[PDB]
Amino acid sequence: MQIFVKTLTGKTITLEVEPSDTIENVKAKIQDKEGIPPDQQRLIFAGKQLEDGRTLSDYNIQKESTLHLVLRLRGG
Amino acid sequence: MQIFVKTLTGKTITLEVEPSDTIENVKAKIQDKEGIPPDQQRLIFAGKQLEDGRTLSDYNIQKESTLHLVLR
Repeated sequence: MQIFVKTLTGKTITLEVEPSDTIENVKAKIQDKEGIPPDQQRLIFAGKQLEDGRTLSDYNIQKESTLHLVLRLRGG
Repeated sequence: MQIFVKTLTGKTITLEVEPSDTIENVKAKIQDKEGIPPDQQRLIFAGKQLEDGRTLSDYNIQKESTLHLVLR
């Protein structure tokens, strides 16, 4: 089922995610298509900035979900 | 006001910086001085890596402050 992870300036990562899916697994599915490693991926979804080892169900991530992706040191 | 932007790799970049300096403005002065372009640089203060458009005044990076520059 699809999620729309939106990387800052508009780079929208369309991902096919599982009914079993997990957040470091979703980070691996981004580390494919976008090439971004897991520290450099800071996800944000519904009240929460996201971690690494959680499920999609934990955060309430479902079909056609907009997540946001923040890229590490966004400057500095 | 004088700060010491070190690298971990030996070097000390001694800079006269402003209270108005944002980090990319300091990175531009490091580009001038040592030839390094902006988002190749990452500034550490103590053990925290910095955000961009925040000032040296915001971070409390005053005179004699040792920063650590890494590249990534």
